[PDB]
Amino acid sequence: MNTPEHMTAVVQRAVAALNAGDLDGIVALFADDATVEDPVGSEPRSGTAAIREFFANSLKLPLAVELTQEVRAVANEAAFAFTVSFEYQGRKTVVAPIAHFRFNGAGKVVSMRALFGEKNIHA
Amino acid sequence: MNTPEHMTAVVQRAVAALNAGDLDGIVALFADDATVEDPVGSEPRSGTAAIREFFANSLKLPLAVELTQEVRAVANEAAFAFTVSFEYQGRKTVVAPIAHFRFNGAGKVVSMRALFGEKNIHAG
Repeated sequence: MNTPEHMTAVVQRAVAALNAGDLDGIVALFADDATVEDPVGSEPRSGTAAIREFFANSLKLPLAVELTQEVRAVANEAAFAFTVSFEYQGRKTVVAPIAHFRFNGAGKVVSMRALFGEKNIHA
Repeated sequence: MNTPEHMTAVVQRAVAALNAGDLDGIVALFADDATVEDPVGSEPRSGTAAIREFFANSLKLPLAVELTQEVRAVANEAAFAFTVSFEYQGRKTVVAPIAHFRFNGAGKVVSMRALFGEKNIHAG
């Protein structure tokens, strides 16, 4: 059992870490056997390694990340809505997914699922 | 794989049917071998009859259901922020989950996992 407070605390640390470009910080919320599937329909990315590299390439550009609503948490899972904003060769993109976490006994995240399609990327 | 236009429409039908009390409305969107976890934590309800049972239980009082944001649709999946509101014995309640659908190739919803906690409910 995880406390909704704790699960919710992790989300922010994650959000803050994507904002801070803090790769060590984001990855250390993830179980050794954890997996990132982001966006959905990608083969899931299994293990600390692939997870680290996946967030490393997420950060090549500076990111602006914010929760657009209150985090939902019940049982061992977190869901939240958010925006990722960045600029590349003078063009701005705001991606707006819903992510989903599942936590294990030890407090860490064991799965991540970020759902978003073309209607969810904007300028 | 399914279309995000069809998936995004189906979330609008669902939500529309929960506002009009349309019980046949909401059920028809689901596969026969589908499951409803609402809230995440409880025992799944399985199959058209269990699914029906559940949604008639939800419509015991008039509901005000609305999408609070753009729907996310991809793969054969869709996620949607919403709020459910009702009044009982003077006591207004707002419930603000994040829902999730998974689909089959037939266009029908197989999984539904509504995910909300106590912090996502206000009553006064």
